[PDB]
Amino acid sequence: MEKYNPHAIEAKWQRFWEEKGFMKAKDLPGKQYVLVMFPYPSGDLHMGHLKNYTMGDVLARFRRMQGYEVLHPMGWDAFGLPAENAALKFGVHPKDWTYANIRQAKESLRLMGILYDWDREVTTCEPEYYRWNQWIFLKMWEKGLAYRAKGLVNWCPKCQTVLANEQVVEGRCWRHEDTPVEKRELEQWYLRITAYAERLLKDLEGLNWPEKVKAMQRAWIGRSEGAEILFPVEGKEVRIPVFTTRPDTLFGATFLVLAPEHPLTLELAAPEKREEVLAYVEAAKRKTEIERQAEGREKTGVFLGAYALNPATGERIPIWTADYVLFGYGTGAIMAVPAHDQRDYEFARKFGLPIKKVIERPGEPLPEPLERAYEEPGIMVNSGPFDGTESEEGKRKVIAWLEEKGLGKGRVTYRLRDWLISRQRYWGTPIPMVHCEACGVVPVPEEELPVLLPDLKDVEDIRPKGKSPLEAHPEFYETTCPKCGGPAKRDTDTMDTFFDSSWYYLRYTDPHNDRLPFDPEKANAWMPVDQYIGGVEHAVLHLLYSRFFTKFLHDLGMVKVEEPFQGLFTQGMVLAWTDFGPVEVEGSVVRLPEPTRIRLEIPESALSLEDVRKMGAELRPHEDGTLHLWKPAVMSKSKGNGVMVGPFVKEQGADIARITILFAAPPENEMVWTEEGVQGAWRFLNRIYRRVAEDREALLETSGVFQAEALEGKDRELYGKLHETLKKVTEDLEALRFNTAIAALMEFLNALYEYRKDRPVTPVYRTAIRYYLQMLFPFAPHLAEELWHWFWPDSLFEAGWPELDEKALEK
Ligand SMILES: CC(C)C[C@H](N)C(=O)NS(=O)(=O)OC[C@H]1O[C@@H](n2cnc3c(N)ncnc32)[C@H](O)[C@@H]1O
Ligand SMILES: [Zn+2]
Ligand SMILES: [Zn+2]
Repeated sequence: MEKYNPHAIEAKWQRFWEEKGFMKAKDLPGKQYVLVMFPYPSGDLHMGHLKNYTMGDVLARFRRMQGYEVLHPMGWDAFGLPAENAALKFGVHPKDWTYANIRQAKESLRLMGILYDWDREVTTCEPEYYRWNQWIFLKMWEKGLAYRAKGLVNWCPKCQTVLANEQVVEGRCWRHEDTPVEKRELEQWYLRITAYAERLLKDLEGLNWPEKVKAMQRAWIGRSEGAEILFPVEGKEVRIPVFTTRPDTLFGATFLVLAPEHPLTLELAAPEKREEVLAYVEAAKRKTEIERQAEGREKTGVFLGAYALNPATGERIPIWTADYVLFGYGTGAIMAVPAHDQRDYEFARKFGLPIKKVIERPGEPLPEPLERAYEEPGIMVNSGPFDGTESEEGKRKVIAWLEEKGLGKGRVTYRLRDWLISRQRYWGTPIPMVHCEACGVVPVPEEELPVLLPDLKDVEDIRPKGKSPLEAHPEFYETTCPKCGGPAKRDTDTMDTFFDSSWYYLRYTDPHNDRLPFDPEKANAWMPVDQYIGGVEHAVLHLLYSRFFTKFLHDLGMVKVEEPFQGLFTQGMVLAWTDFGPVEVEGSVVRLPEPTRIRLEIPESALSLEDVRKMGAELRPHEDGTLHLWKPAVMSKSKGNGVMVGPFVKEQGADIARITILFAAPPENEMVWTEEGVQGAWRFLNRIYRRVAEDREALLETSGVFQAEALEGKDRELYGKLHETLKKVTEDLEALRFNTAIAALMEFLNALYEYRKDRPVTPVYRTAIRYYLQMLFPFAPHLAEELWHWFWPDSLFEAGWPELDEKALEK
């Protein structure tokens, strides 16, 4: 008897499904929008990417079989840093590189049996797409959400461009994890995402997202209870307003500090102090923003010779000016609480200012004298009627008290900063603005879009050296101001890649509209995404920016929903056993030579055998005569441990790869691609094929019609197991518990073998085989479709999803 052979059959069914267009989505839909994060065409796809994309295909096939109108699209996040950095590493032009990668990616996806509605394909680096990035940018400008500002920004020396706050990971560039980000002062473009901070925070509650992702966004937004407190100046009419997120420490404010540029610094300066103060103010203006915001420099300042009254204690406190207080932040003035702010502590210690504790540390009380500030929450003390109140709650109590007495007002702030979107790079969407010498910054008219990216052919030309490559192309920027008509200069910076990906899911609903980013009617019929699948690494990047874009577009009246992804599933990373290098073992201690330690990226030069076991590593004898340390590591190019689709599928097969991935572990967890896994997929698929082939002849001469109630013995038992399996598989699929759905099919397959030990091929058995192939389709579509055609005329896409028999479940 012949055995399962994936070789010719897979290509056959792949073409069949495409020609039939089973996965084509209607312009207007029950519907299911199954979306996976489109890739950066920066390289070849490996099984890691395929875990993400196979998961989407499984769900899309299942939903399509159930009769839902399914939208399952694919596209290319082809603009920005990912694509350009990769292309430039190999001295290749970004456009050539991108399209070659897209070609390869499409093949990798097709070879795995993944089906998309390719008629909705989008390529962000194309004018047909980015002209709408510009359209959206213009709307944000008009709505007060896009502005230009000068200030300190993050800068990656390797990328040679500024980066948004979300693109800085552990102080490192999101693309160059080995390069620390630097600070610079430049005038850039920002998207006022903070205007939506409260809604972004509040709307997380109804989302069917992993709690871990919600927590990351909440912490990134960082809402804080603060207050603006008023301090009366002795002998003067003015009451100095100060901003603080620690209103709970008010009774501990022993002095005030005004920014050198604050108007009151010179105005309140005593006559005999004016000279010294004026000298300090001028010296402060000579410093740069960076120098002023320095965090480890010496403490300097001058006593103005004026006093203020602490509104809570009614006590007199000195007023100083010091360059560590920034004029552009808050009110440009602060109340200093040395006992609970380390910077204030050091300033107070240096200039002999009072230090008063008002927040006591739970457990062991703070010592006297205080050697450093206590900045964590505690219990209020020496705070009048507030004594005994827990810090955080105390903030609210003090704010209410201040407002009631007219001594200040509550002020909520967010750690979240506005989104820096301009980049000094060539490969990206040109910002649709013009700079006129007379009018200032003027927007390009909507009807003039798109502002085409100049077609530069010299790669050395495109390479970023510090300024935007466009700054060297007058044929591009020299233009006329749309307002006055005189000579003007087009903006030379481009939009970051995340602008493109913040709404691509909406473009899929109307990929060819050349009058609007999309028609509200079409978008509203498909939105929101019912199930989004993608990596957690996007928690405060794409998964935050998108929510912002959608809320904005909703406010524009183009989108009914306010949340783009109703369901989100973050898939665990696929890992691969990776060789890190030789080691030497002596007793229970493993010595790691520098090269090996460096590749492992750990500070230990020595590990116990237990440490090796615990980190999931093992020592394997190597032909070089030494022991090497191997450990599963995230599958990626940089690691050189990628398992590419083309080669694997050629030597093994798509269903083998799909089962290996899907059965390895719960999808939310990480998994290690292994030979044992591959062999296990082979064993399972061979076992399915063998069961059907063994009974093929009898099955062909058997009818599938029978009366459930009339079944008895093993026949009745099989019918029950069949429906129990259908229930388990259906529910598991709906919850994306793909590994247990497969385990259920493996279990039922065992029941089929057991059944045949006692019973011949029967109508109920034929029906069990029919349902089995249907339930198998989402997972191993090629084999299921192949076996299905041995007995039936239509495709598995046309037979639908098996109907569950509730009664069969009883007892
Ligand atoms: C939605 C946009 C911002 C996504 C962006 N283009 C992007 O993240 N692209 S990507 O780097 O090509 O990744 C695409 C998805 O594949 C997932 N992925 C990569 N490597 C993986 C491994 N080793 N295991 C599992 N999943 C992997 C990545 O998380 C993205 O979801
Ligand atoms: Zn970088
Ligand atoms: Zn003008």
